[PDB]
Amino acid sequence: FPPLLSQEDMKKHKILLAYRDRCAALLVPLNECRKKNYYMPWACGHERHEYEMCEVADFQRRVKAMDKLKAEKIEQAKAAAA
Amino acid sequence: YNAISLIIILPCISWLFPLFFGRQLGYVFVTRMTSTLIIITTLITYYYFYQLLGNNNPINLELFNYLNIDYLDINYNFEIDALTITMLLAITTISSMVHIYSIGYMETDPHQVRFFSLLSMFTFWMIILVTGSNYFVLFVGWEFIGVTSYLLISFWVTRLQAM
Amino acid sequence: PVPFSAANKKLVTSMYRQSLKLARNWISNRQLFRQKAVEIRHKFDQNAQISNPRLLARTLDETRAHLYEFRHPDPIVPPSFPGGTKYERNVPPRMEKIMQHNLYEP
Amino acid sequence: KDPWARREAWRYQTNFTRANRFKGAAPGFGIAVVAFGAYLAAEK
Amino acid sequence: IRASFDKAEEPMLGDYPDIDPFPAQLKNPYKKYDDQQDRRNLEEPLSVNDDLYDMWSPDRFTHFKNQDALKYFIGFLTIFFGASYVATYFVPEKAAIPREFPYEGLWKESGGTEKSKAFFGQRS
Amino acid sequence: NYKWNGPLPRPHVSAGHRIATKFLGATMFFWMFLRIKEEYPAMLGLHNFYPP
Amino acid sequence: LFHLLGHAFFKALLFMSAGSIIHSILNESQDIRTYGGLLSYLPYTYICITIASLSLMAMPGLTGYYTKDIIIESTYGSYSISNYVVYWIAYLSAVLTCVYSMKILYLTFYSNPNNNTITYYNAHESNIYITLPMFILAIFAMFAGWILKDIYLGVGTDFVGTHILPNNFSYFDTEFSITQFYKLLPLISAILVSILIVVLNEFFAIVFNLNNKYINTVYSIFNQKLVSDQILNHFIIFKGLVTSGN
Amino acid sequence: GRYPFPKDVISMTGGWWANPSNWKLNGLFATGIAVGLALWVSTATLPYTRRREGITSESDISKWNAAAGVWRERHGKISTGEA
Amino acid sequence: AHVLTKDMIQERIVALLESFDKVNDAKNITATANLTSDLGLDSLDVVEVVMAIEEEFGLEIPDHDADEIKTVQQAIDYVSAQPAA
Amino acid sequence: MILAGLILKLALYAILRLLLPLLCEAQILYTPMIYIISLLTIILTSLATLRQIDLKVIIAYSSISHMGIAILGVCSNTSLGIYGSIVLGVAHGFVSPALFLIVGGILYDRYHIRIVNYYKGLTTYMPQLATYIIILSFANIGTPLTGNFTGEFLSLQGGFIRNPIIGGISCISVLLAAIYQLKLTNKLTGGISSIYMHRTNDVTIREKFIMNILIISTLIIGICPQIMYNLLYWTVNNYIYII
Ligand SMILES: CCCCCCCCCCCCCCCCCC(=O)OC[C@H](COP(=O)(O)OCCN)OC(=O)CCCCCCCCCCCCCCCCC
Ligand SMILES: CCCCCCCCCCCC(=O)OC[C@H](COP(=O)(O)OCC[N+](C)(C)C)OC(=O)CCCCCCCCCCC
Repeated sequence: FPPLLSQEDMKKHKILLAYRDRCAALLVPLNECRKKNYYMPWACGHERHEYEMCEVADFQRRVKAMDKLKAEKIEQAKAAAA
Repeated sequence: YNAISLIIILPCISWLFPLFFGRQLGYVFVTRMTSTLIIITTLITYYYFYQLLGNNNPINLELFNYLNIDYLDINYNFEIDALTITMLLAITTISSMVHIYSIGYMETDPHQVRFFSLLSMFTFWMIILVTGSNYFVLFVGWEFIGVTSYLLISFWVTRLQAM
Repeated sequence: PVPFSAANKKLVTSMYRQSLKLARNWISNRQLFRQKAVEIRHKFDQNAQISNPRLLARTLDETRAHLYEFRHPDPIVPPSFPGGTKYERNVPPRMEKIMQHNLYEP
Repeated sequence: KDPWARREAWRYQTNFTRANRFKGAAPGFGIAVVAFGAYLAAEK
Repeated sequence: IRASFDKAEEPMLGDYPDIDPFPAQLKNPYKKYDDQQDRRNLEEPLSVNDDLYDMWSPDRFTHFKNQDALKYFIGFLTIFFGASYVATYFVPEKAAIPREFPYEGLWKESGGTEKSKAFFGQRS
Repeated sequence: NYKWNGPLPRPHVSAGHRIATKFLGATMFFWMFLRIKEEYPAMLGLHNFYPP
Repeated sequence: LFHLLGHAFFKALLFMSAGSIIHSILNESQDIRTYGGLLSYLPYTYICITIASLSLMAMPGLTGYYTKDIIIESTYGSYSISNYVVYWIAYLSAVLTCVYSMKILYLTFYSNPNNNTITYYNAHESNIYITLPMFILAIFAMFAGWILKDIYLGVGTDFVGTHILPNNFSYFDTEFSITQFYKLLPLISAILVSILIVVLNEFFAIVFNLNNKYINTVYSIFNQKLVSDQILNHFIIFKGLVTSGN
Repeated sequence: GRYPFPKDVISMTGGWWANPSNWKLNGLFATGIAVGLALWVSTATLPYTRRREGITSESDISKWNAAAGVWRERHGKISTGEA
Repeated sequence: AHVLTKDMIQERIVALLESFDKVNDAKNITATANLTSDLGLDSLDVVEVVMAIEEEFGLEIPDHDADEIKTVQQAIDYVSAQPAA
Repeated sequence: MILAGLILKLALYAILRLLLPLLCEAQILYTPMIYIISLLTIILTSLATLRQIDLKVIIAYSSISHMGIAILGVCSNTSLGIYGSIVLGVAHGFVSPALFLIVGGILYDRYHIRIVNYYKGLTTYMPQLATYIIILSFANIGTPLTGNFTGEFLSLQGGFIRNPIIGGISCISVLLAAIYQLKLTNKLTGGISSIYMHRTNDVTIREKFIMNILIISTLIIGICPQIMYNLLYWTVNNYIYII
């Protein structure tokens, strides 16, 4: 996983409100790569594959957290009746 | 050469000149005139969209003051944002293709001078609607496209259902 | 209400023109339509031999009400005609000289 | 049974018979399967 | 005569013919009129409240009775909103947590002050 | 118009029209076969990103 | 914005193909019940209108896929619960998006002819001024989504400067949380119902031509604009004119 | 169609099937006026255009924020979410 | 475009009536033939051929003008009266 | 023309000159009564325009509806409302006598009957008159770049300051002013030319002269309302009483 970018580096590279997390370190070369070409879809695919794989890892820890939420609801539902 | 201004000025030429000079130029000329002038407007805005992918740096142009009153100013301001260039390339493409299309579809109809005129003012007030840079210029284009839609749906004034 | 006569003939011919035209716009296929129209014809062939006025008027307004139930939203009109879309596009202006109203200027 | 049976035959004859009605439904399918086979074999 | 407001106009009229109001559209089109577009002969008496029975009047549909069409319209309305509102109950849960945000939910980034962290703040 | 109530002739389309049908027809089925092939795991739905 | 972009090219090709077949009939009629088969007579307007209808139903490899199916995906992918319901509603429309398009591809190109014989003698191709915009917008309505998708649908894009709130933004959530069934499902059924409406229009043609009294009332409701114009006219326009006459 | 029309009436947009005999000759004048007007208005609005981003230097904007903070401190004005 | 003539209407209506089954003969047909008497048509078969003739010319007939065309020559003159083809 | 261009604006002037300086402390207690009567004369006169058989009478009730918009900018206690009432008064004084010319000069001198039911399809014999009738129609409604919309907009904004709920139902005047005006305009402009009207002369040079002046003078105020702010910027601040 990439390190979290600094708050000042977010202010420098002008990353949008919804893109700033522990994966946005892989966003700032991508967009820059995207600015070198003219947003053409055949080009600059390696870096967007990198950013997508990082986001898949974020998605897997999101789903594992939601899985952890579902067990404690069942456990409190059984413990409140008894 | 100014890209932000020729998006505005060229469909104004393509509308004012079919009305003021339609009797003097004739249908056979005003067909190809209104056609080619919307064609070159459409080409200029593709080239501007190609420029805008290089740097996301929009261009605005400033005009005189509409109204100055106490806490409120309204200026004529025209700014091609990325949203604006998105809508703009689509409406100029559909417009220019419908101009070329209606050259041949209307060749038996009498009044196609007024028809190609009104098509061009519809495109023009659409342009001003998209590229305006306050809520006022949005309103000006917003009303006049409804005015054009009156003048366009009722093109056969003889037909009762069209009126 | 009346047996064999020209006015009863005019009524039944009008009702048959209706029932054909009415069936025409319900049905998209040719084959199912011309089958159906032959059936409709057979319904008119089974009748038209009725002697009394009572059962005649009974079946008459009963099939008028049966004709009213199967009405269609837009009848197929030819476009140059008053239901159509080509109706009154360029009606040619009648040739008129100019009437004048002022002694002094036009 | 059908009084207009000889009028309404040309609708079902030579041009609008069932094997002819589906003729230009996919005009460039046979060209594009060959060009796509060539592009499949040529990418490697 | 036929409409209710036409009956409301009746005690006002004096020495005026009080003819039956009939729509100028539901006249048949194939009879020859003086003006084909108006569907009106040259000297034909104009009704009590004419411009509702004009050619330039409303469209005046004839395939449904208006009270029935009121019922069908409100029926489709009510069945859509009832079906959607009941189908809100038969919904499945989702499989992810709603995603979180660094720097204590970007509260400094969306304006914010330490005392105003709750109004301009994200999940953390 | 030479026949009535009888079998119609095969139509005459000009040579420039019927070649442009084949070009717009060939580039449709070719481009669709390209975009199905290049995006086959994404388009159909494969290799789901839920962890096992 | 991306759907608004591709939708323009689509519908413009739809309206101009429609005007080319209205212009080519000597009658210049508009009833699809009276067009009949015109496949062998007008191959060019056919190939145009079928590129437009296949893009219109989001058949993949055309830009209707990329504009249209990802909105249906984003209804399920959103955070709020209630959005699940509009999935099905949007989904239902997509199946509906097939069926009438199949009608306006069937009854005017594939069916047995309905018009008289002379317009089938006089059916011919339109001018070069009618042909060339249809050509150019067919090419645009094929390639525009694959070209401009990187601009409007990136993993993270900085093109449009609008600012989503960080929780209303569900685009990373929507691409990954879809099961295989919910993504595979509109593709395969928008294919299948299209072939279904075709094959049921030729071979049987009685399922659609039943004469039940109840289905004819229902059909006449949906014909006359879900009786809306009547509910606008008698109860707002006409009552307004009466109270203005009062 | 080509139905007959009255020639007495004069409309500015042309009439029914307006096609004057010198339409190439008048087309020369109209292309002259259109090209000259387009070039003249495009050059006239050149100094009124400006770029959106990067017009004034960032130090000015940070100073303007500082002066905003000074003016806000003098009046004792709270933030929006402070309650 | 496409403009009809009188002989075009003639050979359309004659070929139309040659397609029809309940005629007497295909050989007694003239311009001046009565549909009711000469062709052997009922009160209701003349209506089916007025339906087919109005579909065939692409034109619509009110009920007052349909009964009047008793002979074939009246039908040819009447169909030639309208501008639509 | 002198009545509807000048006398109504004279009383719009008299509500400024005579009442707002020395009845201020009265005037605040009574702005809701003025808003009752102003909204109730915008809604109920513009709705009575729809049922009219006569043709000069429609433009008369139109003048009522526009002055009803005008006076709720005067009593708005705002800079915006006062300036909007002045620009409405001057722009209505331009646009409205042109409409009384179109009903009275070009159309009563020729046919001498003002009933609406006779007049249909004026385009096919008089194209440039129909051109006038439409561009003076749209200038009346509140379709912008004409000065009528500047008056209507700043008057509705000033009336929204002083009481928002009265401005909410005051704003539907943009709809109600369009209904009858375009309902008249499409009846005059379109259709087959009327069997009653025999064809007469095109619009003469003097009438086109009057029209061109009264339309340019709306368009200049419509494109730039600042051209007469040099007179009013004192008198926009003068009548305001915000303690
Ligand atoms: C989140 C909330 C969502 C809310 C959604 C629900 C909104 C429903 C409200 C709909 C209102 C529609 C606007 C009403 C004015 C429209 C005027 C109009 O369009 O008139 C049309 C009419 C011609 O139409 P017609 O003849 O029928 O058909 C012609 C085609 N051949 O033209 C004419 O005949 C001209 C003469 C009649 C003009 C109308 C006169 C009366 C105007 C009454 C306006 C009422 C406004 C307030 C409505 C309150 C609704 C609650
Ligand atoms: C119709 C198609 C559009 C045509 C557009 C052509 C643009 C030409 C260049 C514009 C120059 C400009 O207007 O400059 C503005 C000048 C001076 O203002 P400034 O402070 O120096 O500049 C402003 C830029 N600021 C803000 C950055 C400093 O004021 C004027 O002129 C206003 C004159 C109004 C006259 C009344 C209107 C008459 C209209 C009558 C119509 C019948």
